[PDB]
Amino acid sequence: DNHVYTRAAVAADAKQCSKIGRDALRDGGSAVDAAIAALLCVGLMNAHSMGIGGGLFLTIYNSTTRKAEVINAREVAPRLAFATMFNSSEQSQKGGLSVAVPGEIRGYELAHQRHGRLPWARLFQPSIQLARQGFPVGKGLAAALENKRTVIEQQPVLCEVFCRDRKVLREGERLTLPQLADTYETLAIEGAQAFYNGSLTAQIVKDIQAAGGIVTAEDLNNYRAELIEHPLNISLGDAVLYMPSAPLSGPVLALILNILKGYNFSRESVESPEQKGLTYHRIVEAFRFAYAKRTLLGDPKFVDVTEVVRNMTSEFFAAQLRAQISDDTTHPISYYKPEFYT
Amino acid sequence: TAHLSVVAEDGSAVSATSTINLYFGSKVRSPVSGILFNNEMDDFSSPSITNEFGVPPSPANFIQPGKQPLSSMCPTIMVGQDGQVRMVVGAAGGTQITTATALAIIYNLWFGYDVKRAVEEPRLHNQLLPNVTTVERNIDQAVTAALETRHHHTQIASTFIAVVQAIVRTAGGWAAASDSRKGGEPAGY
Ligand SMILES: N[C@@H](CCC(=O)N[C@@H](CS)C(=O)NCC(=O)O)C(=O)O
Ligand SMILES: *[C@@H]1O[C@H](CO)[C@@H](O)[C@H](O)[C@H]1NC(C)=O
Ligand SMILES: *[C@@H]1O[C@H](CO)[C@@H](O)[C@H](O)[C@H]1NC(C)=O
Ligand SMILES: *[C@@H]1O[C@H](CO)[C@@H](O)[C@H](O)[C@H]1NC(C)=O
Ligand SMILES: *[C@@H]1O[C@H](CO)[C@@H](O)[C@H](O)[C@H]1NC(C)=O
Ligand SMILES: *[C@@H]1O[C@H](CO)[C@@H](O)[C@H](O)[C@H]1NC(C)=O
Ligand SMILES: [Cl-]
Ligand SMILES: [Cl-]
Ligand code: NA
Repeated sequence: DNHVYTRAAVAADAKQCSKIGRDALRDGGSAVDAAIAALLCVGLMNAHSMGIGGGLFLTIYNSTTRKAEVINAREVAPRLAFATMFNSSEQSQKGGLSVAVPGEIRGYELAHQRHGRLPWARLFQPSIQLARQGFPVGKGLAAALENKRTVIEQQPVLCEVFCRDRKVLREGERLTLPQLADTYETLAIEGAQAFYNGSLTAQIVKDIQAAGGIVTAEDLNNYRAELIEHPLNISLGDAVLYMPSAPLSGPVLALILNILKGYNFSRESVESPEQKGLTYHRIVEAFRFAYAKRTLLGDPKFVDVTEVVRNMTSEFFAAQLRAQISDDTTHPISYYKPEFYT
Repeated sequence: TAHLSVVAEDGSAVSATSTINLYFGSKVRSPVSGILFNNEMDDFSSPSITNEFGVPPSPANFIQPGKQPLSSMCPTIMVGQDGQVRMVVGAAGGTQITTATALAIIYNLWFGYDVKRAVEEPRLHNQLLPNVTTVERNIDQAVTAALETRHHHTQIASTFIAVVQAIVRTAGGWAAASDSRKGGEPAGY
């Protein structure tokens, strides 16, 4: 194919999951039903990347209302977490202590409640099948599996599904995920509540704590996905761009693009090496200015960022930064005024 | 992290980025449920841990009970003045997510590359600290030259920079692209 479609499209990082999203659309699902169905699949085929143990953000545009919204379903620190809980990168990267409270399923549930057209169980059906039947390991997972071969091969509970004859699966080899298949089935029939306050909850807590974690039933009971009715936007010519604000990187993206829009890039900007080189230099300098301000961002419910974010989405502020970009040189770090306090 | 982009027949759209953080997250798999648990606690700044030489921790992103860690994710939907979706785009890949999402938008919207080219086009990344411009292997080497004569210190990404999924409205309908760097493929009707 060339991947131009008349009516609808799903772009995922595994073919089988794009197809599962497409079939859901074909069966009368909204864009959300499709997204959820495809995401459930990606949690299987790209198990290294994402899944129901993690968290997500959805940016959603409704063509009827012409309104855009964001669903924040990112993990949160457990109630017993504290600033000085880790003393090495090792401690914050491996084991139960490194685990934040998963928001994935609550996020799916809120998105489905607001925009779903298919039954909840229907979104899980093809992934339940896929996880039992198995699938060839794709390019992405294969390379992840190789990158982490040591840690995986020496952890029996991971080797159980990710090894063949005690060696990580290679590209093309069959991966089955039978336990997840059952878990997905429970979720399909009992609903979101099975994870957060239901039949899966005690076992989740037990697994996390047995690995040294501090997530408790209360953490799960209290998790809430959040509807953000007014996401970040910027104006770009005749278009508006909707993206999430802090704690995500919409503000950084907005700043990068507002800086660069003052240069009026076009086809001509990459036509000759003289133009092309200047264009890419300007792009990198915009990255640098945008990342300088990034260090003041954090969860806006805990840190006051309204001013910082206002600056990062302001065109005038962007113009001020653009004017400090030198066409003939990059600069030392201090030149961009990174800030670590206010 | 994984990004997904969706446009339905009625013209509604979803841009979705989801993550367990590092490859296989915390490395804690439940033997009973099969759930792989995230290590998203690692996205917080810590006063004890020094990540990069000369880089102080960010107090705005310290751990508090109930707090969400800073993320590089930025799932994005661009909508035309007429209320029709023009672009659904996002990326996976650490701090490279934001710059790669910027690049794909720049490539399509301003340079005029079709969605597939916009996704496949070589990328580069700089995040101020560390103090280095990372370029993909097959970048136009005139770009490399233009950066180095301008005193950038460049280095070549040993693998690749980010993973972008995107959909763009065209005359023909919806053009879709999945990043060959990870091996995805789109689908539609
Ligand atoms: N948790 C981070 C993102 C973590 C992330 O993207 N990790 C890597 C793996 S270390 C990844 O997905 N890289 C792109 C890929 O190789 O798929 C955030 O929210 O900003
Ligand atoms: C790190 O040190 C602090 C302060 O001494 C302590 O409270 C905390 O338990 C330690 N964390 C780990 C994971 O060892
Ligand atoms: C758009 O809004 C309508 C009416 O407010 C709502 O019922 C529906 O869920 C939304 N449609 C889509 C496709 O998301
Ligand atoms: C952009 O966000 C601000 C605050 O909500 C406001 O100016 C406006 O409503 C938004 N623009 C669009 C097109 O939604
Ligand atoms: C926002 O930008 C203005 C200059 O445009 C600056 O004076 C002010 O300090 C900035 N505010 C913050 C919180 O950085
Ligand atoms: C950072 O990099 C640029 C060139 O790569 C250079 O001007 C500068 O000396 C470097 N160091 C600092 C501390 O900014
Ligand atoms: Cl499993
Ligand atoms: Cl991805
Ligand atoms: Na394509």
